[PDB]
Amino acid sequence: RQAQISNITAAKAVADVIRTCLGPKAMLKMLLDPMGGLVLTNDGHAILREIDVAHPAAKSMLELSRTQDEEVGDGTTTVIILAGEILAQCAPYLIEKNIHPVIIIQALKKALTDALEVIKQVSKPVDVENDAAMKKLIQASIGTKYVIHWSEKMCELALDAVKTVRKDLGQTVEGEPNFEIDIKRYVRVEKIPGGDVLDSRVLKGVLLNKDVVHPKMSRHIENPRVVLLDCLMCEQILAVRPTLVITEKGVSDLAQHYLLKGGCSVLRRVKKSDNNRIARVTGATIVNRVEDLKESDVGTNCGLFKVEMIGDEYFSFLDNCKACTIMLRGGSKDILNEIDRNLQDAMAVARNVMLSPSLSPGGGATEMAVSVKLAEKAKQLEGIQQWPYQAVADAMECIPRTLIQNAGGDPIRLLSQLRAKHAQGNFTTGIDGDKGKIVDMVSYGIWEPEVIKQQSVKTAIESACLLLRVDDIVSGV
Amino acid sequence: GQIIKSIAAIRELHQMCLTSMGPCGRNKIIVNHLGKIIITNDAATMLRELDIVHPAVKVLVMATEQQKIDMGDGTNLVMILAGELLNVSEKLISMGLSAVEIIQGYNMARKFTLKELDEMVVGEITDKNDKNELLKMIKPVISSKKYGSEDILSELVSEAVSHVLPVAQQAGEIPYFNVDSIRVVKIMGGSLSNSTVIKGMVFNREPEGHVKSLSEDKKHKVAVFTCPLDIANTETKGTQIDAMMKEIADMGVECIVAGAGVGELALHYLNRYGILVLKVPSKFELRRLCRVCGATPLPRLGAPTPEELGLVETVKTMEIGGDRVTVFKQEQGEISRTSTIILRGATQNNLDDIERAIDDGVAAVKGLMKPSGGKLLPGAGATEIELISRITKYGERTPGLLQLAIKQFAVAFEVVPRTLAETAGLDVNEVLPNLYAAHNVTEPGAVKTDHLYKGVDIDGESDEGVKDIREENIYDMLATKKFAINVATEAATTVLSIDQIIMAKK
Amino acid sequence: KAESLRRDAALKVNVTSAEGLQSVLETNLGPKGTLKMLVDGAGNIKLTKDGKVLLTEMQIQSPTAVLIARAAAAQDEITGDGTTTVVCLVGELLRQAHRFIQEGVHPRIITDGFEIARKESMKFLDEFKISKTNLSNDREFLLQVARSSLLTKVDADLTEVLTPIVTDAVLSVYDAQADNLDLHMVEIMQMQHLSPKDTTFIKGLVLDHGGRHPDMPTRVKNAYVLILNVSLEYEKTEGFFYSSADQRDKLAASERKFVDAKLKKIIDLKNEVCGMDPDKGFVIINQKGIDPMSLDVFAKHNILALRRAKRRNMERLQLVTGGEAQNSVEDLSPQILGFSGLVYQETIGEEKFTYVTENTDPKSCTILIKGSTHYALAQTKDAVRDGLRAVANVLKDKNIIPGAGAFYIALSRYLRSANMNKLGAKGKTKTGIEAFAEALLVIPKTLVKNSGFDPLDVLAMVEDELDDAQDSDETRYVGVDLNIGDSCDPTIEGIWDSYRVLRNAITGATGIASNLLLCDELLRAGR
Repeated sequence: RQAQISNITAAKAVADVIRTCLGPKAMLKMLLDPMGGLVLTNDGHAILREIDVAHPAAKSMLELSRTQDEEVGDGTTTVIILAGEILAQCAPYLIEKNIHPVIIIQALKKALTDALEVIKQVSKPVDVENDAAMKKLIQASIGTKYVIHWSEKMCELALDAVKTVRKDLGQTVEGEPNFEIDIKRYVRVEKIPGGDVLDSRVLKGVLLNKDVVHPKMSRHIENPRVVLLDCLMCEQILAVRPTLVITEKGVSDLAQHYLLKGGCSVLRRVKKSDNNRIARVTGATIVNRVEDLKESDVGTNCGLFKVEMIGDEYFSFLDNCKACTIMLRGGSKDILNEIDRNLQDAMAVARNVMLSPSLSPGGGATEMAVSVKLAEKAKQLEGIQQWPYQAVADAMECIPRTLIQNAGGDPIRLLSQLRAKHAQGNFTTGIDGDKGKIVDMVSYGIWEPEVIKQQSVKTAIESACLLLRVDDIVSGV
Repeated sequence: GQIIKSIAAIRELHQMCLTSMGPCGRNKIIVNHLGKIIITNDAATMLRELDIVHPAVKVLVMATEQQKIDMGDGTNLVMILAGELLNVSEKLISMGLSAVEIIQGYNMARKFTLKELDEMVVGEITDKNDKNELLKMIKPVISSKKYGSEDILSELVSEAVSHVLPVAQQAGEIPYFNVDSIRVVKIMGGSLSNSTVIKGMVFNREPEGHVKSLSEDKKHKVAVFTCPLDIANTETKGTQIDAMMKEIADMGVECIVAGAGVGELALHYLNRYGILVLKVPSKFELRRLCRVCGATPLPRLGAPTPEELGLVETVKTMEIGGDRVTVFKQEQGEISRTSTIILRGATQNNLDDIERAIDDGVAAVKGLMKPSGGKLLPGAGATEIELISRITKYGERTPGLLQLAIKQFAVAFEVVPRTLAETAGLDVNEVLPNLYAAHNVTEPGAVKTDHLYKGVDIDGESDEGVKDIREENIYDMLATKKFAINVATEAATTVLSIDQIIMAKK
Repeated sequence: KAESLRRDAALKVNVTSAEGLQSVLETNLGPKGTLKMLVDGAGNIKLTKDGKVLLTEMQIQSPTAVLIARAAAAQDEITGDGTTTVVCLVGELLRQAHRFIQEGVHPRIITDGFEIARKESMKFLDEFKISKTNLSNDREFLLQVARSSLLTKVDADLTEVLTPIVTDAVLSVYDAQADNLDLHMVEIMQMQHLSPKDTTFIKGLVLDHGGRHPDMPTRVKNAYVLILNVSLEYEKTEGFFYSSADQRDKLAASERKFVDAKLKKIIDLKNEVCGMDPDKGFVIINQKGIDPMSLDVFAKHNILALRRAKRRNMERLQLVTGGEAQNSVEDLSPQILGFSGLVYQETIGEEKFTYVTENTDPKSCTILIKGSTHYALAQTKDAVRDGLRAVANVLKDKNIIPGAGAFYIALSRYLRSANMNKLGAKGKTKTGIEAFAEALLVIPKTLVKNSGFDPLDVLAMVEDELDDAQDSDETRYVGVDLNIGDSCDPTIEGIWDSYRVLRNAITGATGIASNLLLCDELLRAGR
């Protein structure tokens, strides 16, 4: 059992580091590098980034945070704190009660199922087709970002982003994917240098920063025929009824005038990889040499062609009618990158609500509600599992505890008041950050995407089994 | 944290008693600093021999002295309840609940527990002083001392008890049964079936006289003298021996006891004529002879005033286990106020330890006296498990941080049904959850029927769950429980209140 | 592989560190200040009262102090002064907090009051400022500003020296028609062999390499300057065979005659532009070299000739007189030359330096730091680099703040009396209202302590006069008199402060203290 104890002591330390990193009033942590560096960041990811750990159990706490961050853009410290206390509250049950780990693991699985029931009960519905409410929802949900003054479009930019990527299928034949979204890949955002944040806009298709060769050119073709070529030849182009000539390499005056004479535009410096992206949204054939051009060079599925210059660079619009490109505008590439730091975070907020159209009672009301509902289930559950089942209830009280502790209130009395408010009162009673008072989430909204709480509990119990199932730490190469 | 250091200290004596209590308990080897091997289950004997180090232990030890002196049982109930009441307080301390708030909680629970104990009453000993009513209590008292030997010890005690409880009727204001009413002696050799009970006094010293028996008459009169017997010395200085018995016998005396030395001729003549001679080194035992034979010691010499003679039915010299003893006893009359337990047993530790157990059984009967001592509670943690459920109900009824303390208060009463299991060898991961369900039922009624009788199985009858206490007639003394709760609650309150240990000026 | 304090003693560690930075960087405050010695281990001593030097060039042993120092370094890069007041405000904000921390006030409650005070402090700053007119007759106020910044960094005897220098320097750079000023157009030069009181203001630009030839004219009253990039030294076209001493120079002089034809063309300019005409002169400054015989001919026509010019100063020299850099003497025209007044080359036995003054229209000036030792030249260099930015803050921001700590003194009174009567915070957060106002006294208190005057009594005398203003229904700017020992009026005495400096001082001090007070655990990484 001594080896399992050492695994428990690992997570307790990981939690003690992250414990006070939760909240708008969160206490700062001091990262001391051996070279004399000192960072006071409140980013629990950065805290976990530098924490040099000994027990591989702590390494699994880091892999746990990676798993949460990769899937759900939030949940970092919620999972670290939740998962750690789930293990910690089981400690006297392992050591003193002499409960075999298999019994403990089986009990946690049953608590997971029951916990998901409570999470559903406390949920609040929200209509994702009410764009006006989704704007008020996402704008409040992204709370505390750098683009508060630009949050109007920094919110709407993400709403119009997820508007289209929604993986929409619903039927009893194959099932409902539930609007699965891939912000990393399916969405290709094209950040445009120049403009301001509020000038940012959303397009449909692929947008390239490859500029135009001649200032006089056919500006818009509603139904073009696009020739994707890399390299007599200028005449060969026109044989296939083209309207747009795109060249991979640089372009001289001869290609400007000969193709313009026939009403064809000239585009340079477009790599075959951008020519493939053109094929994704239109369908023209990629060709190297002009003497190899064939009748398959077509400009299908091309809704709009636009050649406007923004930011000392002409852009080629490949617009068509799980893919989208946003025409984000920013005074500099660093402003464009600042947009990502705040905008893509909103994309995750919208991904969560688009994943499930349901909200969670915040201020810690979700967790204290679970701690009450599990208690009623525990006394009604027969077996040795009466002991470990209560461990989750005591662990679910840590999250609301840290909200009180970082608020400066009495960490003992305020929790007991929360217990009575959830016992006889409504499940919507939470913790106010600024006042430090017990408040109802009807008054102070803070409604959180439910899937954050669902995945947080799932990944916490999952990792708890990974930490309990280890019987010894053995050396081997 | 002084309270944390105190918790560490109590963990030592908690480990001592946690494995001690119960008929399946484990013995402790105790080495006396004067060179005596003491092997016993009695934690009071343990703590008497255990040197006390941490001052917080002094609280717990003196608490057990309050229990043992004032009540002839409850020794481990104090140590066991106290150990866990302070163990569970570690959770309350670590949750941030202050010492005064924990103290306030246990005091609030003191009221809740005492009121519930009055409702846990199952039966009541109607004070018939009948062997059957005595056995209902003597058996469970002898239990926890020697498991399975109750048959030998119950017949020994319940019959010995009938010797010191005389025929009494309409008597609730007349006290009976002094602790010294039953004497226990040790004869090396034999086994349990070789033990017996004498209806009177037995002198562990071998026969000192040459006379074996008195006459055959009933109520042989007897004399005790205080002054040394010799040729009559005048009232002052002096710088007849046998004539004493010529004076004594006038009233009907066959037996002559001398509380002092013996003169020349009487040493021969007192025994020559068939009269028993006695000199007792124990002077309190001379006061016992005042109670057994009824003999009033004569303060003067050679002048047995009629009022200074008693009436004793039969005095003979008897052979016990091959080692001779002298018996001054009563026989169906002038009923003896003392009865002697004859323990024959070859192992001096088991022989002495059997006495230690019977000593406690004698003490239990002292608590079977009239002071509201007939109340019975359901044994084998049926009291403890039912208290757990009723305490948690008071938690639901109690607002405030006191709810946290009450919750941990109930957890503490699990140490008793747990100890009954850990010593008995049934899986605590199975017995304890079965106890919970056995006592926690939805009764179609306000009176739990057959669900307050659920017990803890210490027997080898393999069964999933637990047994019914009425099978063996296992009942606990209410007064023992009620007094123990008061002692442990206040004792733990004391330890929970120690904020700093300061050395006095030296 | 982890170390941290589960007890809050990490606050005791952070406070201990701040007390050190206080005791180190406090004693430098005020014209009654003391001087710190930085020893670099190579034998060089930097004698400084400047905070930026003591912040950026100190060996910091405390890991907590690393933050306070590096954070304070951001003060100078925003406002250009005020680094000492940051350090002192931070330490006292942390020390007054330790008092409230031991009372059980959670760091959040203390921090929130620090932020609430920041919002209130912006109100006072805007109400307390004095709007300055843009009259160029502000010489009196501009002189007074220079004294405020100089009396801090120098010994008060170099103040009378540096006061007219910095004042007249910035009067030159400040553009009229509400155009801005450019401190990069004000040159700062290092010269040895003179005393510190000899630091001088030059209307124009001084060159390092002077004339090296006995016939170089000493000065030109009315000078026309040529910037010449043509190689006038030994060059050859991109066979030389002599058999005796007679034939050597005939060949080389013929190859240098390609230069001498330009030497002829240069004196053809001299004859074209006042060869013999009076009250006119010709100054040559060549990027390339000048042949020793080319200097002789330049003497023949009384030409002040310079050679081997530094490129960056030569680019300035086009801006100095407004002339053009000449890439070929064959293109040498009479109008290319730039006009200046007194041009003279002062002889320093190490190197003669060229003074090019009274220039056409440079809008640029040079302050020549004079002084013999390295520790003296450094102290003066800081005084000039600091004072030029102090007078810039006044000309850029027309708002001036009554100095001598009137900001830090009166802000105490307003935050003590009003905030709770405003109901502007909360009952429990009043610990921050008091903490901030009590810490605002670290500046007027330290100013007094360093003077030797009674810390408590001087603060009392200040409050007495401030009370008179309440009944007098008038604005009385009351400050600390660091000379007599009593109170004074900054507007009568002439002690001024910057709006932008005090704005960023309170803003930054709140941020530094807030970050430190919220610290929970000190973690070790990479170990």
